[PDB]
Amino acid sequence: MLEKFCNSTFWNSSFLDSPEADLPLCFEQTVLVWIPLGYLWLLAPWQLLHVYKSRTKRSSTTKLYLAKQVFVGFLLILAAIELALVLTETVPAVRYTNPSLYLGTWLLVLLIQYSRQWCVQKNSWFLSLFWILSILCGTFQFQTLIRTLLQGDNSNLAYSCLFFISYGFQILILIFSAFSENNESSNNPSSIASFLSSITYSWYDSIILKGYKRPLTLEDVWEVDEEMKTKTLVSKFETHMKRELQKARRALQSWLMKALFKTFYMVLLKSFLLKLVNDIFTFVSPQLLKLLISFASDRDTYLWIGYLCAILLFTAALIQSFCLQCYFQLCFKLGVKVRTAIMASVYKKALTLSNLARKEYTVGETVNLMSVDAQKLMDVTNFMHMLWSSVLQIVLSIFFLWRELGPSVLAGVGVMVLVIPINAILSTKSKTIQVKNMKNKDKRLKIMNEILSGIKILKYFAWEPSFRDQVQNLRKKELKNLLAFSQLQCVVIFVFQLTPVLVSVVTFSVYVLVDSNNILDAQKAFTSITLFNILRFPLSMLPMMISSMLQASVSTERLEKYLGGDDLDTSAIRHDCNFDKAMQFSEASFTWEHDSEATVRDVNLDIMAGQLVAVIGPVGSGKSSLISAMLGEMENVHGHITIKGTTAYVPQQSWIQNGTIKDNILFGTEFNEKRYQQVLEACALLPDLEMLPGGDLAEIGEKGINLSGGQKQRISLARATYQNLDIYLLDDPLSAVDAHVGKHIFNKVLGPNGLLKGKTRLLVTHSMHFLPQVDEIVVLGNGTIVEKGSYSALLAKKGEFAKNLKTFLRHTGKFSIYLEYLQAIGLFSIFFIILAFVMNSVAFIGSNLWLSAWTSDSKIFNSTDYPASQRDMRVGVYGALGLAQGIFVFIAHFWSAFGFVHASNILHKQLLNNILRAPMRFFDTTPTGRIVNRFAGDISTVDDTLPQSLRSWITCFLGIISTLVMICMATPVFTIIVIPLGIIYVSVQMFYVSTSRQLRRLDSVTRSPIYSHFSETVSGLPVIRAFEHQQRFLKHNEVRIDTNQKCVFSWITSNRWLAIRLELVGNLTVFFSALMMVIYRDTLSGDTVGFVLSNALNITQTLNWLVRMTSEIETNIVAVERITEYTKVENEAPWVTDKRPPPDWPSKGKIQFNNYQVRYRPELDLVLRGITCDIGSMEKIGVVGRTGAGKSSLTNCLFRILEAAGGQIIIDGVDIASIGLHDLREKLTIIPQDPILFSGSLRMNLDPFNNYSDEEIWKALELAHLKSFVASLQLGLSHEVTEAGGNLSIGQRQLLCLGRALLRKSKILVLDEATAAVDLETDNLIQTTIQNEFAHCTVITIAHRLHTIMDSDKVMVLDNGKIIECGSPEELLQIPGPFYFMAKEAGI
Ligand SMILES: C=CC1=C(C)/C(=C\c2[nH]c(Cc3[nH]c(/C=C4\NC(=O)C(C)=C4C=C)c(C)c3CCC(=O)NCCS(=O)(=O)O)c(CCC(=O)NCCS(=O)(=O)O)c2C)NC1=O
Ligand SMILES: CC(C)CCC[C@@H](C)[C@H]1CC[C@H]2[C@@H]3CC=C4C[C@@H](O)CC[C@]4(C)[C@H]3CC[C@]12C
Repeated sequence: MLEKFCNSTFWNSSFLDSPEADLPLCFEQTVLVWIPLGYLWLLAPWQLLHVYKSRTKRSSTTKLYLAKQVFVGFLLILAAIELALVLTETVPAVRYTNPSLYLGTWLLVLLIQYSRQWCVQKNSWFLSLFWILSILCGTFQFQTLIRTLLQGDNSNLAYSCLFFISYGFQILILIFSAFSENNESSNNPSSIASFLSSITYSWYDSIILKGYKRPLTLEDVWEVDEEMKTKTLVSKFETHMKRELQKARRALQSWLMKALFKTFYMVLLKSFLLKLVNDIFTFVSPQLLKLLISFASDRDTYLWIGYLCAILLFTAALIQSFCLQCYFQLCFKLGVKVRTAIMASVYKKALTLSNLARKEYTVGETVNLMSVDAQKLMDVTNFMHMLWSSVLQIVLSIFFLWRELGPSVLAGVGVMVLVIPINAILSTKSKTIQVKNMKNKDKRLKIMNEILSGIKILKYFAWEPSFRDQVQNLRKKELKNLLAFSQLQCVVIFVFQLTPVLVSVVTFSVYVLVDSNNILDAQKAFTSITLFNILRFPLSMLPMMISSMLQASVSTERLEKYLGGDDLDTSAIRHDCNFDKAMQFSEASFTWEHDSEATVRDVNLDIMAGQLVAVIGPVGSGKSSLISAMLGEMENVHGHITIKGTTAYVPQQSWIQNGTIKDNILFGTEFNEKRYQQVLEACALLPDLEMLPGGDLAEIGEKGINLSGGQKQRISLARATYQNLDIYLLDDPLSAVDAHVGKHIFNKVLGPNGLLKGKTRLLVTHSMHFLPQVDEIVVLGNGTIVEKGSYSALLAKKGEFAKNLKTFLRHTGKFSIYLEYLQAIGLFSIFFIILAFVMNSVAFIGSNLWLSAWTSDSKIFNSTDYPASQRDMRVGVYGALGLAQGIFVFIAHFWSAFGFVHASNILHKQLLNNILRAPMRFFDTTPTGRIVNRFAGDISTVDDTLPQSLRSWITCFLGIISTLVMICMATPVFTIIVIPLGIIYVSVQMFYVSTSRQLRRLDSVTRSPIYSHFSETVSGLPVIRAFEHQQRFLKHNEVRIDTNQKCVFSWITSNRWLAIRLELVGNLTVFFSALMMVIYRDTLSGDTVGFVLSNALNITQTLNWLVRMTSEIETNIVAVERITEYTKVENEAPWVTDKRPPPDWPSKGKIQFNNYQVRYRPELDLVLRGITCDIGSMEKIGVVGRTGAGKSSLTNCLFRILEAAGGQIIIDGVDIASIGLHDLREKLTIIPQDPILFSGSLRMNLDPFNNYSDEEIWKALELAHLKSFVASLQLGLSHEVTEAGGNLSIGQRQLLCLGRALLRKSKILVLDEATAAVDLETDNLIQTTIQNEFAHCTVITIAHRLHTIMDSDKVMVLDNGKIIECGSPEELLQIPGPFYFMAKEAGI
C-alpha cells in the first residue's frame, strides 16, 4: 500500500516471528507518526477557537512557559536540519515528507502553547496527552534505530542522531508539562493543576501535609468552585424545576427526576464514558495473564513476547486506575450536588408554603426532608451507574468464562446466583432486628435521663441497685437482639468471602467430571479463577442495589409532594404607599379552612397612622385570628386589607432563635449601641441580663430553655421595638410578665410616652388596665366587631364592653485503649478467632498450591492416559480444601460475634456500675450532656460499628500476607522488592489516616447546623414573613450548605489520592512479579505462574480496604476511650463496711456535731467552719439562716454526700464515718426541696425495692391525703408517671414524697424547704401529718417560712458557715439577735 512511499517493505509479517523482532522501519515512520500528528492537527481547531471565546487576561510569563517554548523551538530547528540534510544530499518522499510535517506541526504546537496563556489551566489535557501519544508511539523507533546502530550499521547516523535528541525533548517537555502552579487563581488548586496532576490528584498533597502536622480547621479546606456553590446550583435547578413542574401540573387536568436528569446530563454522560472504558479495561488483565501462563508453559517462545505482556499488564492496569478514580469523582460530585439542589430548594420552599398545606406537616418531619429524603438521593446517584455497569460486567465475565470452561461454568454461576436469595433474606432479617431494637435503644436512654436528672435524690435513698438492675435487666433484652444481629452479619460476609472458594470447587469439579476429554490447564484454571472475582461483586450487590433505589423511590415521592405544593396567597392583602390610613378592613372575611365557616366575618375597620389601638374580647372570640389575617396567613373569603408601611409582629408564643441574646434582638440589623441600650432599659431587660452570667452574650438554648416565659416575651418585644417598623402588631405581649413590669413596658414602649409613640401600634390584650390610655378600643364578638370607640365613648354607650367591665370590676373588690477493648473480649477467646483466621490463610495457600499441582497433569498425561483413579484424588482433595476454609471462616466468624457482644456487655456493665458510685462532685461538675452520651453515641458504636470493622481488618491483613507468601515462595528474590513497596504503603498509611479522620469529623461537626437551622426557620416561620426578612435566611441557608460541601468534597477526593497510590502499589506488584516469571522462565512451570499472578491481580482491592478499615478502627476506637475514662473515675466510700451497726440502730436518734468542717471541692473554701452542736433524742429542731449560709449543706453532711473536711458526726454513739454509706442512708429520711419523680408506676416510685405490701402503701397514701386522688385514677397504684412527674401537680409530688417518708419510718427525719413551693392548705396538711406521725422521731427542719419553725423545740441560726444562736424560739425572740430581726421581718 505504501511500498513506493518508503521504497522498503511495509509490514513484512515475518519480522514479528524471529527471536529478535522489530517493526519495519517504514511502518514506524508511516503509521506511528500520523497517530500523534493526526491527533493534534485534526483537533487543534477545536482547542484554538474554544480558547479564543473564553478569553482571559494574559498571565505573567513564568519560567516554565519560556522553557516549554524554547524546547518546542528546538524541535523546529531539529526538524529543519533534517529537511536540509535531505535536499542538500534520489531520496523517497518519506525521507523529506515526515521531516516537514514536524515543522508544520511544531509551529502549531508552538502556537497552542502560546494560546493557553489566556486560560486558567495552562497545561490542559490536549497538549499533555499528545506528548504521551507521541512517546509511546515514537519509542518503537527509538529501539529500531538503536538496535540497528548497535550492529555496526551506522550508515544512517544522520537521521538517528537527530531522532535520539528530538525524542529526548518530547520526554522532557512532558515533564515540564505536568508542573502547573503558575498563579494562585482559585482559592483551591483543583482548577489550576495540570492534567498529569489532576488525574493523579497530586494537587491534594498540600492539604495532607497540612493536616498531618496540625488539626484541620474549616479554613484549611479550600472553598468549592463557583460552578458547585449553592447559589449557582439552585439557579440551574430552578429553571428546570419550574418547567417540568409547570407541565407536570398541565397533565393534572412525577416531575423531579426529569428536572434532575436535565440539570445534570453533562455529568451523567461525561462519567458514563469512563465506567464504559473501565469495563473494557477490566477484562484485559484476565485475558493478559492467559498469555503469561501460556508463555511460561513453553520454553520455546520468544522473550519479547514475555516482556510485552508484562508491560501491557502494567500499562493497561494503569489506565484503568485513572479512568476509574476519575469516574468516582464524577459520581461522588453528582451526589453532593444532587443533595444541595434539593436541600437548598426545600429551604427556599419552606418560606413560601401556604400554611393551609403546612399544618399537615410537623416540624419534626418537615426537617426530615433534608435528613433522610435528601441524603437518600445522595446515596443513589453515587452508584446509579451500576444499573447498566453491573449488567455489562456480568454479561461479559460470563462470556469470557464460557470461552474457557464451556457450558460447564453454568454450574459455577448457578452457585453465585443462589447466593442472591441468601443475601436478600439475611439483609431483610437484619433490618428487622435493627429497627425492632430501636424500642430498647430509646426506652433505655429515656430511663438514663431520669437517673442522671435527679441523681441527688437517687443517692438520698438506698435506690441505687434498684435502678442499677433496671437498666441491666433492660439491656439483656437488647444484647439478645444484638448477639442475634451480629450473627446475621457474620453470615452475610462468610457467604461473601467463601463465594469464590465454592464456585471454584463446583466449576472445576464439574468441568472435569461432566465429560471425559476435559483436562484442566493453567490457561483454564487460573484465568477463570481471576474471572470469578470480576463477577463476584456485580452479582452480589444487585440485591443491595435494587433494594436501595426502590427505597429512594419513596423519598423522591416526598420531595415531589413538598416542593410541588401550593403557595401562600397574598392577593387579599394589598400594599399601597399612597394610602392615607395605615391599615383598613373593607368587608374582609377570613376562614381557616375553605370548608369551615369564617372565623372573621365582614370586619370593617379603619386605623390611622401612629394610633395606639387595643382589641378585646372573650377567649375564643377570634382576637388571635384578626392578627393572623393582617399578616396574610389566613385565607380570604371576600374583601381585602390595605396596608401602608412595614409591619412588625409579636407572637403570643415567643419564638427565640439559637444564639446569643444580642443576636436575637438585633435580628440581622446593624448594632447601634445607643439604640440597643435604650431598648433594653425600655424593655426592662437590664435586670435579666445582670442575673445571666454572660449578659447579653449569654447563649440561648433550643426554644429558650434557659429563659422564663415572661422573659421570652420581653425579648420578642425587644426584637420588634429595636427594628423600628411603621406598623406594630402585638399578640398579648404582656400576659407572661408581671403587672409592674407590664406598666413599665407599656409606659416606656407601648404607651403614649414610650419609644413607639410615632408608630402605629395594635395591642391584642386580655388586661383591661391599659385601655384608658388607648386611643381606640375594638371589641370582638363571635368573629365580628361588636363595638368600636374610645374608652369614654364605650363606657357611655353601656354596651357589652361596659357589661363586661362591670363584671370584671365586681370580681375586683495510643495502645492502652486497644488493649482495654481487646481484654474485654477475653484474651482466651482472641487466641481462637485469630488462630482460626490464620488457619484459613493456610488452607487458602494450600488450596491454590494444590491446583498448581493439579494443572501439571496436562503436561504429563492427556485425554487418553488420565485415569479416574488419579482424576478423583484431585477433585476430592480439592473438595476437602474447599470446606477446610468453610469450617475455619465460620468457626472464626461466629466465635467473633460472641466475643464482640460480650465485650460490649462487660463495658456498659462496668460503666453503669461506676458512675452510679461516683461522688456528688463528679455529677455537678460534668454536664449531663457528656454522661448521657457515653450511653447514646458511644455504646452505640462498641456494639454495632466497631465489631464489624475489626473483623474486616483481620480478614484483610491476612488476605495480603497470604498473597505475599504465594508470590514469594515461587520467586524468593521478590522478597527484596516488598521492602521498597512496604515503605511506600506504610508511608501512605500514616498520611491518609491522619488526614481522613480529621475530615470526616469536620463533616458531622457541620452537618447538623444545616438541620438545626432548618428547624428554627420552619417552626418560627410566621414571624420571619412578618418582617419581610425571608431573604436574609436563604442567604443563611446557602452558607450553611456551602460550608458542608467544602468538607464533604474535601473528603471525597481524599480517597482518590489514595486509591491512585494503592492501585499503583498493588499494580506495581503484579508487574514486579510478572516480570520475574520471564527472567526465571527456565525454572518456573506454567502452573506456578497462574498460582502467583491470579492472586496478585487482586492485591489492589485488598490494599485499599486495609487502609480504609485502618481508618475506621481509629475513628471508632475513640468511643472505647470515653467509655473507659468514665469507668475509671473515683468513687465514694464502700456501700457496706465490716463495722455494721446494730439492726435497731439508730435507737434514740441523737445527733452530735464536733467541730465539723466541709468543702464542696478541694479548690473551694470551707462551707462549714467548725460546726459543733448536740441534738437530743426525739428533738424537733428548726434550721434558719440566710441563703448560702450552709443550711442545705448541713443536710448533705448527714447523708455523707459531702465527705468531712474536719470534725466528726456521731449518731447514737457511733461515728457515721466508720459505717457503710448505704447502711447509714437506709436509716435516714429526707423530704427534698424538689419532689422529683421517675417514670413508671406510682408503686415503683414509692417502693422500688418492693419490700412493702399494697395495704401499707395505701395506708401511707391515706396519711399523705393522696388516697382519694390515687383512688380516682383508673390504674390506681399502677398509674404511669411521665418524665419527672409532668402529669402531677407540684403539691401532689411533694405529698407523694411525704408518702415515701411516712413509709420508711426512720427515727431521724430531715425537712429541706418541703413547703417552699406548697400552698398554705397543703402546707398545713403536711405540717399536721408531720407533727402527728413524726412526733416520736428526731426532726431537723430547714425552711424559709418562720411560722413552720416556731413549733420546733430549738432553732439554730446559720450564717457564713457558723452557728450564731441556738435555743428555743421564745428565748431567741427575747434576745435582739439575728433571729429576732428575721422574725420581725416575717411579721412575727
Ligand atoms: C452500603 C450501601 C451500598 C453500596 C455502597 C452499594 C454499591 C457499592 N458498594 C461499594 C463498596 C464495596 N462493598 C463491598 C461488599 C459489600 N457490598 C454490600 O452492599 C455489602 C453489605 C457488602 C459487605 C460484604 C465490596 C466488595 C465493595 C468494593 C467493591 C470494589 O472493589 N469495586 C471496585 C470498583 S467497581 O467494581 O465498581 O468497578 C462499591 C464500590 C465503591 C468503592 O470502590 N469504594 C467506596 C467509595 S470510595 O471509598 O472509593 O470513595 C459500590 C459501587 N450497594 C449498596 O447497597
Ligand atoms: C455502609 C456500610 C454498611 C458498608 C461499608 C463496609 C465495607 C467497606 C466492608 C464490609 C465487608 C468488607 C469486605 C469483607 C471481606 C472482604 C474479602 C477480602 O479478601 C477483601 C476485602 C473484603 C471484600 C472486605 C472489604 C470491605 C467491606 C466491603
